[PDB]
Amino acid sequence: MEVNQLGLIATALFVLVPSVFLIILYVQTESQQ
Amino acid sequence: MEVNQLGLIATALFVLVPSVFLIILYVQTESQQ
Amino acid sequence: TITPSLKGFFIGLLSGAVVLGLTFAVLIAISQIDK
Amino acid sequence: RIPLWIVATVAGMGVIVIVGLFFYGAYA
Amino acid sequence: NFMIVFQAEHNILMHPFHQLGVAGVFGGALFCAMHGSLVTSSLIRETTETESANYGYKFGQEEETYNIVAAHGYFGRLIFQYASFNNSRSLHFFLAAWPVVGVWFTALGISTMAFNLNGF
Amino acid sequence: PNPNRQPVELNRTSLYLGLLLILVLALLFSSYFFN
Amino acid sequence: PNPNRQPVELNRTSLYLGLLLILVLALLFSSYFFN
Amino acid sequence: RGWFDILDDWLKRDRFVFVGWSGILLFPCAYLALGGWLTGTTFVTSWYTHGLASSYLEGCNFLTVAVSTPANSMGHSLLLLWGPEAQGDFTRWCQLGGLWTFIALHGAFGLIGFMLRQFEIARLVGVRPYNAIAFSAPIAVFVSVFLIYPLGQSSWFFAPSFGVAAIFRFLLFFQGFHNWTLNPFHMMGVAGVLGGALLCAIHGATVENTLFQDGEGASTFRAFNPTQAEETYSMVTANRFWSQIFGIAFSNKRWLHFFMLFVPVTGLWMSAIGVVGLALNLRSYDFISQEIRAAEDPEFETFYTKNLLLNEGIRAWMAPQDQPHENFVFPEEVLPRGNAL
Amino acid sequence: TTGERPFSDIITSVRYWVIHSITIPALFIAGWLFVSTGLAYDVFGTPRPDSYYAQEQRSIPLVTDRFEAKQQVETFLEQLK
Amino acid sequence: YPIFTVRWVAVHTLAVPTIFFLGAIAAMQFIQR
Amino acid sequence: ARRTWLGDILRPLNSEYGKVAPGWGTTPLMAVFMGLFLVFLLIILEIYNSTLILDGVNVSWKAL
Amino acid sequence: METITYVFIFACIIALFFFAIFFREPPRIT
Amino acid sequence: METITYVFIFACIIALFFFAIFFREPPRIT
Amino acid sequence: GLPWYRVHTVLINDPGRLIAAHLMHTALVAGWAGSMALYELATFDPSDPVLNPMWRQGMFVLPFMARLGVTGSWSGWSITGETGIDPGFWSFEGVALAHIVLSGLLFLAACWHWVYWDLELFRDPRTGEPALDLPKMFGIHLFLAGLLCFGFGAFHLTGLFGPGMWVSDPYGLTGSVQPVAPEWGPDGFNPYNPGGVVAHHIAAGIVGIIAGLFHILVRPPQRLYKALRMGNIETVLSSSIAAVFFAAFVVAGTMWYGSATTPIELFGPTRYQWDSSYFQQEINRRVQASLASGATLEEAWSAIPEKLAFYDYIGNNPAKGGLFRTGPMNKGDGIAQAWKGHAVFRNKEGEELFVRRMPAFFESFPVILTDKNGVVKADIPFRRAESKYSFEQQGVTVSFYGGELNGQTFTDPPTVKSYARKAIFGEIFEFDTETLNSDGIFRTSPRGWFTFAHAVFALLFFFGHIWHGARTLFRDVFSGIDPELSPEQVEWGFYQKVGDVTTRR
Ligand code: CLA
Ligand code: CLA
Ligand code: CLA
Ligand code: CLA
Ligand SMILES: CCCCCCCCCCCCCCCC(=O)OC[C@H](COP(=O)(O)OC[C@@H](O)CO)OC(=O)CCCCCCCCCCCCCCC
Ligand SMILES: CCCCCCCCCCCCCCCC(=O)OC[C@H](COP(=O)(O)OC[C@@H](O)CO)OC(=O)CCCCCCCCCCCCCCC
Ligand SMILES: CC1=C(/C=C/C(C)=C/C=C/C(C)=C/C=C/C=C(C)/C=C/C=C(C)/C=C/C2=C(C)CCCC2(C)C)C(C)(C)CCC1
Ligand SMILES: CC1=C(/C=C/C(C)=C/C=C/C(C)=C/C=C/C=C(C)/C=C/C=C(C)/C=C/C2=C(C)CCCC2(C)C)C(C)(C)CCC1
Ligand SMILES: CCCCCCCCCCCCO[C@@H]1O[C@H](CO)[C@@H](O[C@H]2O[C@H](CO)[C@@H](O)[C@H](O)[C@H]2O)[C@H](O)[C@H]1O
Ligand SMILES: CCCCCCCCCCCCO[C@@H]1O[C@H](CO)[C@@H](O[C@H]2O[C@H](CO)[C@@H](O)[C@H](O)[C@H]2O)[C@H](O)[C@H]1O
Ligand SMILES: [Fe+2]
Repeated sequence: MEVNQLGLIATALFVLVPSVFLIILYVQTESQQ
Repeated sequence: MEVNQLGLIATALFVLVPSVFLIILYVQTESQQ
Repeated sequence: TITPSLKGFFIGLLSGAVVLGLTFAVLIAISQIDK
Repeated sequence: RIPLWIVATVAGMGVIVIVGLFFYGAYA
Repeated sequence: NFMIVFQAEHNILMHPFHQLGVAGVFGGALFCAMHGSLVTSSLIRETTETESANYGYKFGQEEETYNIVAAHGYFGRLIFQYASFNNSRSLHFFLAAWPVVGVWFTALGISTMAFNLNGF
Repeated sequence: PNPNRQPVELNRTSLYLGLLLILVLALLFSSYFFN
Repeated sequence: PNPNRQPVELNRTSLYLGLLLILVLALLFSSYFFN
Repeated sequence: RGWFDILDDWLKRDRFVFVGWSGILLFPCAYLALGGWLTGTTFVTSWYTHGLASSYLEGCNFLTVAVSTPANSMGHSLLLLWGPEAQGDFTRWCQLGGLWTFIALHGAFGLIGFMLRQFEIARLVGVRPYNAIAFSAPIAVFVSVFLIYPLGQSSWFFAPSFGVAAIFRFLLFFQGFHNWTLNPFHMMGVAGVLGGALLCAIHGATVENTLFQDGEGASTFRAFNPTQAEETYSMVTANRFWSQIFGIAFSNKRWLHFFMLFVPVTGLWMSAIGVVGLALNLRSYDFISQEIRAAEDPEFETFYTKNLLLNEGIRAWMAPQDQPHENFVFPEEVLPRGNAL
Repeated sequence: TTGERPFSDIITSVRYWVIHSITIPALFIAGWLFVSTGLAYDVFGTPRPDSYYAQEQRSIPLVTDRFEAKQQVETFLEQLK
Repeated sequence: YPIFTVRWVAVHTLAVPTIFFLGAIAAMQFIQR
Repeated sequence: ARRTWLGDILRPLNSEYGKVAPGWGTTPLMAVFMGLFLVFLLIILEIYNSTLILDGVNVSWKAL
Repeated sequence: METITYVFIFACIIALFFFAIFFREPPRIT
Repeated sequence: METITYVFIFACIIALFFFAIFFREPPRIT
Repeated sequence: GLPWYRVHTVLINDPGRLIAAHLMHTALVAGWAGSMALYELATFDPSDPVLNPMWRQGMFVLPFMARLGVTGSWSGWSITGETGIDPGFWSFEGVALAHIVLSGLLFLAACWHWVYWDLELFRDPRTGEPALDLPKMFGIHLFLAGLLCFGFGAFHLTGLFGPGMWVSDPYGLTGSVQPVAPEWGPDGFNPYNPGGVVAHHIAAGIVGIIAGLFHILVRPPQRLYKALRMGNIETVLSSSIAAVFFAAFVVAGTMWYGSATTPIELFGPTRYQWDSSYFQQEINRRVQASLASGATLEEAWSAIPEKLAFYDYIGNNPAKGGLFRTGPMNKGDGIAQAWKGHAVFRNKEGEELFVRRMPAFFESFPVILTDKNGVVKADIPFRRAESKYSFEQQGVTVSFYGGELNGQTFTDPPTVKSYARKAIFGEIFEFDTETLNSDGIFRTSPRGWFTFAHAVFALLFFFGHIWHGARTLFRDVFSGIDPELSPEQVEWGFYQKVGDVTTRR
């Protein structure tokens, strides 16, 4: 199929940037006590 | 120029995945006390 | 000059002012009478 | 006074005949 | 595709069982948002402004986490006093019953149009 | 020291819910990104 | 509870050094990734 | 104490129907919107704007009456009674579709008044105003569909007409012309509405089936006191049940009820965003890769290509009568048929 | 509650019935005479069953101009007359 | 017990046109079509 | 709190926090100006909408 | 690469289902 | 997008220079 | 701890760090403006302003710079089509560089204000608490905004000290940046009159100066101070978001309908010009005026400018795109190279047939050829359907007047059918589709993209205004309602007035 190439990077960043954000917050919540 | 398009996502992942890793570790180091 | 649409606009503005003034006058009168 | 069940039954029958009139007009 | 061909062959939009189903799902979304907003509106103050209000509730606590009387007073003043549930059990039964009955009727509508009893 | 700083928290349930939101949104919008 | 778990640390200097390593490696290898 | 203070005390007096300051906006506008709809569906035709009968007086029933939109040549005119189109004549105003703009504008300001009423009652009662926050989603839907969508299009004509079958026509129009089911914003709207219905049913059934035995009767409804301080149902038992049935369960009641707020409101907001996109014809009509593949391969057939063919059929067979101002004359040979594909 | 007489006490009152056994038939008769005498067709501009189409034409009388729509409607009504 | 209340106004502004409209619609049911 | 030269200059502009005019003040004049603003917005709306047509005011590209 | 993307996101969702069920934060009474 | 990538990585490096100089963890005696 | 969606609430009682965050946002926005201008300059093709203008190329920020007077580049080209030329420093590149430098300076200022947050200026002199006197802040800012508005109207737009603004003919043929005199009559409220824009900015700037002076000098009423919660910065956020979504709806509307501030030479045509056949009427008027003067059809159609014919083409209609069809308009039908001329269709009697044009609603449209009355004389049947008005059975020929194929005539049915399929789009143009791998699927102009973004943003900001107004008006109960909330306060028939303890019976 002749898809938009940038769709790949778009989807990847759409997965990566928010998820990472949440992961960062979660991990720094677990290290607090 | 007629570059490999995957180079883009490759470069982005090459930037994103390790750096994010370090950021995660750094942030969870700052929340420990 | 005053176009027919400008006269219509004046009629609409006056009708809206009359409706609001009638509503608020009646509400103020009943509020004063009740308490 | 009039019992409440009498009023409820009368209102129900009136609403039933107005619905039946509308459906009769629909079929006509 | 199934929806469009079904509308072509049976006129499902003009079928009252599908209209009951639409009332069921629209009302279910409405009453879901309504119940959520009324309970969230009447939460009892147990936390600070910095803390999330969800931390005000303890899992398995015996006391009610929201003031149902205040929520009933709000909703009674919003429409009128007799359109509001003072009984939480009656309210939750209504929340269960409305979309379930609506979806029952729309599923039965699909079955009855399967036997080619079509809409108006 | 600035006295207005506060700690930030995100529990595991919020992590799971946020990951589910992001992944489902990506699954929905990926076909439109590729087009 | 597992008694072998230990905390993991990364100071800000190590963060800066690792970011420098990653970014410089990316700047070096990006031309070859694009080719 | 001042006329403002005395009026304020009168407006917020406890009575059967609360008035408030917001009542001055709400009750006239909502009453006029409802009365205009009833008047239009009872008496007013759509013969000169659509070429349709849409009133009980013409012989229509409850499903087929509507207050139809103005004619396409009206553009986005406000169509005031005293405006340059009707020129004060009530009969021509009704014939031109002025009742539609009457209902739409008074309904918009009535929705504003109802949300202000929610804020005012939340202020006097002393509760948080989350009901107003939740009501922002029906307002977003109404503004996007009945105002923003026709304003982006050519005229008020393409807004929904206030009626049952007219709304059904609006649904079929959006399928045929916009491919609105393929739009991901509509997909999130559908997910929000169906998830809200699911949450309503599941929460009601869960509460009703985890009730504490607080009375001796077999009808449990009388076993509840509104002023009681204890929970009427077991959250622990409900959490255990749904954890073992579904894998996950709510454990925070406040988060549960916020989630019940969040799901349909977010769905409706997403659908409103998609409707704004359709107002500018920025539709998710097609996938370009599948269009290219179908162009280069006659044997390629998916359900999406079949849906495109169905949309073409909808457009060509409904356009001459649904858009009478365009004077579409489609001869029989240009009408798409399955036996010619 | 709120100082108003209850609805049940109102509707069960004989006085309520003796007021509302006259006013309600009067309004019903007013509406029936509004439709039956044909005043509704004139007030709202709704065509009569013989007034949809002109005697010679079978074209639907759509309005096509914004500022001449009133005159266009009047022209259609004159051509059916 | 007063009579000319706000409740009276709301009930009658919804009640009087309702009966007028119902008489109108019944007279519509007896139109020859 | 650190004192700066620009801070000392700007200090009179941030020294009247919470001071109010007693009672209703200029609220009726504000209401008059709000009503006039509403009328002005209505005027420009119906001019754009072509509900209000004025002589010498053609709301079209051809007016240029 | 678009098929790989869809399958990858779906597999991530299934793995998240596993972790959300079996490695959840345990609800504690009181 | 190639030139954009190179300039973006260079700008990230310069920003990292800024943060490493002016927002470093300060060395403390003893 | 704080939830994620509340992290920035640490700034609420910290004016210095709030200023730092605002400076950081301003730096980000200015840096976006500079970088977007540089990207557009790198991608822009200035060679053909007639058939490949900026709105065909997906240029978003270039038309705004062109709107306020920036028409040249340091490379020597101009958007009006001139080579050579001296734009001075304030070229497109100069504007982009100024924005990048501004972004860097604001970033440094944000760093300073973040570090030095504890300034005496932000603290209340008699209590030592962080306090902002918001009404006098509003007065100062309104005075500054009025001064800037007045200066922009009186000096920039007028051309007294400044370049003026983009003005154009009604058909977008000869647009240029010109000085504009203010229009003080009622025609100043015509949205298509640039003199009205100038007069607005002068008058509204003067009014803003007066109102800013008023708000500096006189204090708010105590009633309004309590009712609007003027000691709370969140009320400023709520009303500001309200005004911002109002302005966003206004700019979306004026972009979509068109105005003097959205010229078609910079943003492309509107959908309503296709709907009303605006350019087709002008083209037919010019052709008839040439024909009555004594020319033939070939000379009359050869006098029509290619730009005017390019506006009469549905591929330039902003209501023809798609939500996920990305990129410039040239990515669709292609880059326009030349006008092919006007297609006149005739039957075997030589009677003129007219192709029915595609409306914007239709993703696809049938080809129907009618005579001047409106009765159908020919058509292209749907795929394999049987026919009685096909092009073969009634001998349809097409003749092109003007353009590339001026004087030619085609009779073979496939060529005539292809030209009719293109003629449903309006004027027929030759397209180069290989340079960008154009797919032949229409995209929208920057007019449509701007309108979409700003309408969606305005709706979301309506929600934001609702949320923040609710938060400021209900600040005492947003951690939950009173635990000791009296049931008599919420029950009926206990107080006369709702929520008033004093009205207890
Ligand atoms: C809550 C009250 C309320 C509100 C908000 C509205 C709102 C509206 N009505 Mg409406 N209406 C109401 C009550 C209300 N109505 C009532 C009670 C009736 C029954 C009588 C009507 C009957 C009615 C009709 C029959 C029509 C409307 C219409 C309209 C719309 C346009 C009106 C317009 O341009 O007025 C503009 C005028 C104002 C906003 C008044 C402003 C007053 C200012 C602030 C005071 C200054 C005026 C000054 C003193 C007067 C000097 C004039 C002089 C210079 C000549 C608008 C949405 C029209 C419509 O919907 O068209 C489709 C229409 O045709 N209304
Ligand atoms: C010295 C200051 C300065 C100058 C001269 C410019 C000049 C320019 N900028 Mg720019 N900019 C600046 C600072 C500046 N910028 C800063 C600080 C930022 C960061 C926030 C930006 C961010 C920015 C962006 C993101 C963009 C520009 C763009 C542009 C160009 C077009 C401007 C335009 O259309 O404005 C339009 C301006 C308005 C419509 C102003 C609306 C003002 C509202 C209506 C005021 C409402 C509130 C008011 C107080 C109400 C009371 C009024 C009272 C008088 C009654 C132009 C070359 C555009 C461009 O082409 O980029 C390359 C573009 O997209 N700028
Ligand atoms: C006001 C915003 C705005 C607008 C109107 C435009 C307009 C334009 N840009 Mg542009 N741009 C912008 C901001 C904007 N830009 C910004 C901020 C950047 C920096 C990232 C860029 C970077 C940029 C580049 C690099 C390019 C453009 C291009 C273009 C043009 C083609 C548009 C296109 O392909 O759209 C595509 C639009 C979409 C696919 C719509 C996206 C919709 C999103 C994905 C929906 C998200 C839904 C969300 C996840 C739901 C959450 C749910 C949750 C809340 C529950 C057009 C003139 C192109 C061009 O032709 O330039 C020459 C081009 O190459 N722009
Ligand atoms: C001028 C605009 C403006 C400003 C200054 C604020 C400021 C604030 N809002 Mg608010 N808001 C706004 C507009 C604004 N809002 C709008 C338009 C909406 C409707 C969508 C909301 C809805 C909203 C809610 C529902 C809530 C707030 C909250 C808050 C407070 C904390 C925010 C925070 O920590 O976010 C932190 C945010 C993140 C860490 C990530 C957000 C990422 C988003 C979802 C996607 C990415 C966006 C992208 C990066 C930016 C694009 C810019 C866009 C304009 C083009 C803060 C005072 C919260 C509050 O009141 O706390 C007490 C809160 O609960 N806001
Ligand atoms: C034989 C048993 C069969 C088990 C089947 C597996 C079911 C898995 C259910 C979802 C697990 C993941 C939940 C993550 C999130 C998670 O772990 O949430 C757990 C969370 C627990 O809430 P608590 O009350 O404990 O949290 C309170 C506070 O911490 C709030 O942060 O539950 C919810 O919030 C329920 C509402 C979301 C329910 C989402 C269900 C949607 C499922 C389908 C949608 C995606 C389909 C994609 C298809 C490609
Ligand atoms: C708590 C008891 C009910 C629980 C179940 C409720 C489920 C929901 C059902 C709702 C419909 C039926 C209501 C219960 C019915 C019920 O309980 O019956 C009894 C109740 C009357 O009882 P009372 O005689 O005690 O009420 C009169 C009081 O004023 C006491 O003096 O009926 C009504 O309220 C009449 C409804 C028509 C009133 C029409 C007024 C219209 C005026 C305009 C209103 C505008 C408001 C909106 C503003 C934007
Ligand atoms: C427009 C207009 C206006 C207004 C008017 C009004 C406001 C009116 C009202 C009206 C009304 C207010 C009416 C009413 C009506 C009603 C009706 C017609 C009813 C019906 C009913 C029925 C039919 C029933 C049903 C049912 C149900 C639902 C349930 C159960 C079953 C049954 C079926 C029984 C004015 C003049 C101001 C101005 C100008 C314009
Ligand atoms: C420091 C310094 C400097 C420098 C500077 C610079 C170099 C800057 C840059 C800057 C820049 C270069 C910036 C940029 C920015 C950007 C941005 C900020 C962006 C954003 C974006 C966004 C936000 C987006 C979004 C989205 C997407 C993703 C898609 C979908 C849609 C939307 C639109 C939503 C100098 C030397 C001069 C001097 C002084 C100092
Ligand atoms: C490609 C996408 C990249 C996305 C990047 C996302 C950035 C996210 C930044 C992380 C924000 C958290 O930042 C971190 O917060 C925690 C609290 O939450 C702070 O921690 C603070 O509180 C904890 C808890 O009492 C104390 O033990 C600690 O001593 C104190 O400093 C850290 O000092 C700070 O560094
Ligand atoms: C796309 C690429 C994605 C990359 C993903 C990379 C994954 C990185 C995972 C980092 C793991 C850190 O995991 C986290 O470690 C810290 C210590 O370091 C632990 O923290 C532990 O020690 C600290 C310090 O005494 C205590 O305050 C805390 O109570 C205790 O649990 C956390 O409980 C654990 O969750
Ligand atoms: Fe509940």
